[PDB]
Amino acid sequence: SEFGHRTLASTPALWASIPCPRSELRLDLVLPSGQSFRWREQSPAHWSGVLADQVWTLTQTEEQLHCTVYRQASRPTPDELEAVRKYFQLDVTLAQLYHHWGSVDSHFQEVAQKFQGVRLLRQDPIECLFSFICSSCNNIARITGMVERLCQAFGPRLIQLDDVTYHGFPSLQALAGPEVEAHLRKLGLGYRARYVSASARAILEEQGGLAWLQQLRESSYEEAHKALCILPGVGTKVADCICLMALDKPQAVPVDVHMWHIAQRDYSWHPTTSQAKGPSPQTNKELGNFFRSLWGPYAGWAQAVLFSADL
DNA sequence: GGTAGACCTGGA
DNA sequence: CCAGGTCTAC
Ligand SMILES: [Ca+2]
Ligand SMILES: [Ca+2]
Repeated sequence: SEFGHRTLASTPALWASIPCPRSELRLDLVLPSGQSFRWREQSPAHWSGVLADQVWTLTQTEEQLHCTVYRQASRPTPDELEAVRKYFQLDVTLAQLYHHWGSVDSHFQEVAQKFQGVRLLRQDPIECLFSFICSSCNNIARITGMVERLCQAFGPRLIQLDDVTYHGFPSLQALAGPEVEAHLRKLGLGYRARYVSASARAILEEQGGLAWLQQLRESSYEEAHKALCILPGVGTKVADCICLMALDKPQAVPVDVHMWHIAQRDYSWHPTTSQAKGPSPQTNKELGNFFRSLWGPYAGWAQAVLFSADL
């Protein structure tokens, strides 16, 4: 009982709750949907993972979000739950965002009704950078497996629940270390093992370390996007993922073949400027402008919602 | 200078 | 053998 992953109904004295309606958030729609890859539904409706350098389990009812942290056991403190608030960017009201997109997009109107609770996670820049560098020519199941082994290999050991040992995401110096590539290739990352290693070294040995990456949150989206592309293994898509998911740039719209199919089938979209009939540097850039023009400042979040509905 | 092909490797 | 992302040879 005092062992393994906890459940709201088996260790109540250790569960604090954050007032949150299921319309404002649906863990089952945001946690395993390709944003973060370190969340596991260890037990039904219960999600465990590393947040703010600690292991947590989250489960929700209808008006509450129940949280328990694994650091002397005791329910989460005020400051701790506040961290969870920040991670789920709760001050950002979805009821308001859905109303807006819906009123300017009749297609979002219908489709979005059945998929409330989809928001964007405010992740850490490094985790995003390397997680998303691994996303190349890949899928969520495979990315998750890769990222899981990468953290098992180079991440600080946090704690152990049942037969699961949690690790923090690797630091920059860890990934920049000698022979990390050879080691990551043994973990099946393929050519992605090269980009991880190079970007780790590039940031530390050319860009001015961690702080460089951080400062991008205070930079403009167009400025932050251009910065990230410098890094080896980081293209336009990954740059937009990092901008949208870790650099507080909600108007960033990562364009990929998926978004393309949603554009042609749901909006009869066609490229205007670019002469390429299909995806290309020009056309994808154009597609991104289309949705930012369509949904506005949060075109990135709108996309998330549409991607889920398309699942 | 916009556009094929390789990069890893698991499915085709 | 080649994606579906990035990087590079014409
Ligand atoms: Ca690049
Ligand atoms: Ca339609």
